[PDB]
Amino acid sequence: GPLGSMALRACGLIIFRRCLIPKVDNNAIEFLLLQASDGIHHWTPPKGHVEPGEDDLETALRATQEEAGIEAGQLTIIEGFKRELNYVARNKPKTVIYWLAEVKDYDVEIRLSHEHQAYRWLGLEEACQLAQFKEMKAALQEGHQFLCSIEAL
Repeated sequence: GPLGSMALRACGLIIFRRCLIPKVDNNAIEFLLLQASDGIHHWTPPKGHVEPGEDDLETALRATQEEAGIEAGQLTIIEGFKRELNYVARNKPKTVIYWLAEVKDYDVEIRLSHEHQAYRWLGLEEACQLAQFKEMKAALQEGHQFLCSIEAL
């Protein structure tokens, strides 16, 4: 309503944190997903619709900082891989853009503003079950692919 009429194209950040090295199977790289408690309880990265004045990535940075509480200052937009993630969930297409980001703060505080009340740092597999969306599972998997060329080596 206040952010415009209905959502059209939303944007979010594929947030992930890489540790010193892989342990048992948690892999050094993990994804940060949020479970909305004010809805039907779904897992998804910090992504929000784009207002009629903000930008696509700026919107992802806005949700990243708002939906999870992480500002871009502590995140590095690796980019490399990103596309308009599009899903209909219950039945609402809405375009979504996903960028790669890394928290240089291993102890970053995921502050969830009035919207999400759950957040976790998990590996691709655990991030895949929570996402439940083919694009998210692939975006998370495709996102990991580029990281292979990052400091993931």
